[PDB]
Amino acid sequence: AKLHDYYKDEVVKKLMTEFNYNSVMQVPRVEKITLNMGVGEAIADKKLLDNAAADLAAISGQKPLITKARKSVAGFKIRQGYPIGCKVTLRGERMWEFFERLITIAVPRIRDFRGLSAKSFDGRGNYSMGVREQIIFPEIDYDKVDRVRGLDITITTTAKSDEEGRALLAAFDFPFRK
Amino acid sequence: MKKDIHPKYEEITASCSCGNVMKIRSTVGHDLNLDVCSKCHPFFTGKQRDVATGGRVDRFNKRFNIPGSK
Amino acid sequence: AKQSMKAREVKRVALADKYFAKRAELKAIISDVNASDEDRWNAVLKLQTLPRDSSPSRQRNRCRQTGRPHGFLRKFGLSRIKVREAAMRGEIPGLKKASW
Amino acid sequence: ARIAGINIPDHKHAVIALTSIYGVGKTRSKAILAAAGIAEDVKISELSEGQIDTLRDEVAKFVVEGDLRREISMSIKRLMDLGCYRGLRHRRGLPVRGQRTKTNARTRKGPRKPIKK
Amino acid sequence: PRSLKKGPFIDLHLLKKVEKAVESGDKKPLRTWSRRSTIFPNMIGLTIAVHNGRQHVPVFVTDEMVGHKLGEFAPTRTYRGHAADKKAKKK
RNA sequence: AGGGCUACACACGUGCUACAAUGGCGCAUACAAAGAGAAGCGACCUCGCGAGAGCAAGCGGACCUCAUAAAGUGCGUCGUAGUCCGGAUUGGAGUCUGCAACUCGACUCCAUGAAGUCGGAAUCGCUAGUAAUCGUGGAUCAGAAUGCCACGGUGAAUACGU
Repeated sequence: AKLHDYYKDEVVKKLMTEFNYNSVMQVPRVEKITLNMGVGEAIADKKLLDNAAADLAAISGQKPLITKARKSVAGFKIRQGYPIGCKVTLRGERMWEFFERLITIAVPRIRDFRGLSAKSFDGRGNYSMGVREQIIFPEIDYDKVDRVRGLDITITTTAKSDEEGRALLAAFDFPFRK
Repeated sequence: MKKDIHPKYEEITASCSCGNVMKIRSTVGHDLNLDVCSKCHPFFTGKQRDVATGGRVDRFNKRFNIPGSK
Repeated sequence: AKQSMKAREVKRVALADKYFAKRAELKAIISDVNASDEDRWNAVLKLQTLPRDSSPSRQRNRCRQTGRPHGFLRKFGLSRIKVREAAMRGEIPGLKKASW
Repeated sequence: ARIAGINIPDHKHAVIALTSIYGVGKTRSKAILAAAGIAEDVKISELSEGQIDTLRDEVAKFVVEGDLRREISMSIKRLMDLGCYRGLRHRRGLPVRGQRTKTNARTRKGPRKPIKK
Repeated sequence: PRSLKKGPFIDLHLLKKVEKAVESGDKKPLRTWSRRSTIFPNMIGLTIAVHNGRQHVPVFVTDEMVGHKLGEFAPTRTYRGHAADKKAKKK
């Protein structure tokens, strides 16, 4: 895609100056973004699974496998086991395509949002962006009329702190918390 | 990458440098500081008194009384 | 019967004259269409609280003879039962049995 | 000849015939006919498709039903989300313009329910 | 259909209470029974405790509610749910 | 001062208006009676999209107004599909009486648009200006009429038999 040859050329030097790091590589990048869309239920019915597939398709076209829980003893609702999430991982060129549409067209889609606490970053500076709804990039038959199906946008990083996690999408101007 | 299953790239890979020329790149107030009502709050915006057409006649500064005239 | 409906009838006439006389056309002059780009000022229409009891909207009167509630007739100062009672003994002028 | 199809009534006089394209009651349809060079009293079957075109362009300015009914959905929802008495009466379906509750409840409030006597 | 016709309203009754309350930013619930009266710019960030015929309900004023009456937020009537009528006597 | 009977879950009573085409729709077209109008209505007036509006001479009602009486009349149009009947709901604007019009107020109007295809049990008035059906006015009356009360349009089956 266009994005990453440009993030290399522009943002990696910005970050390199701004943090006074000792290597060009000490600066964070975006590593594969897995998603969830932890939808739940529809164990025989798969209609609410079909509506979750047509929402994921907008952003990343690959087939939902629909993951099931491996032991079934947890605190979630059990009835015949349960299916929950999808993945529909953004990876490589697909990920590089995604990271330019996020902020620029995905927030203008969103009108009601409760995510993006600054305290919640942990570990790697890994995060999952609770957008409350489908962030629809242009698609055929996304529309079948439904509700809810906001998704975890589960970002992963070669960033190894919380602030180096928060330095993704910073050459996009978004109002992130301190 | 599972290449084939991916939908088209027409405005996706294109212009990762784009303006606010027709629509914003990030929105203000979508994180809800107040709940959105989809109403405009009238009499804060707009008038406590309506447009004045119909019955437009030069004003009389002295009292008149409907049973009081004969 | 009640003294409250007689007390009302007496209270309205000094207060009709006191609040209302200055206020007569004042609803039309300061508020309605006659206020086309003239008046329309809250500070001259906050004054219609005073005429509230003295209003055309509270001249429901009921009987003058008895003070008796409900079913009133302005043309007698009476009600159904009490008209008929005065009419039986011929106390009302012009009143006769109807036939046609 | 049908303005747009699906529901236009075939061979009806022209003022009544357009009350199935929506955004166009009797009044709006009277101005549309006069404007297009249509007499009120021809039946719609008398028109060639190029008269339908001329007529239709004057139909097309007005509000479409899909937008009409979204405004009225969002109007009732805007009040219902505030909890003003307007909004409170919408929730249940009960009258907002002062109408009775006391009888003839089947079209709004649904099937008969037990009442001890 | 109904309106508020043509005149300008601020309520005389809300004016003295508001005038002293706005100077403080905010103060103790203003005891109002005058629920026929509409909400206005002057009243924003105050708390009007609204007689409903039985008792006062505190109504918080804020910019989205100036299009409304005090009596609109404050209830009157009771709606009786409809699962079953009360049948029986109690001993 | 604010709330309430007219609440609402339904059942039950009554009347209106309807389910049709005897009609509705468009464009043109007609004649009333009787009365009411000093909280009231009101010429002329200017404003208004019809209605209306505010102003005001004025009124005593065979003068002026409510009032544009409606059904009915003319031509073309429509066939049981909730329609070409019925228009409730509801969104919005223009107008009104009043501190105040949200639940419990009025008038006009634009758009879309549900119940109802003459109702089992139930259920009444009627012998002829009657029953039926249409409009109008009035007592009450700030602002509310489907009610009630009187008036005028068009106006029926049969009364063998007990």
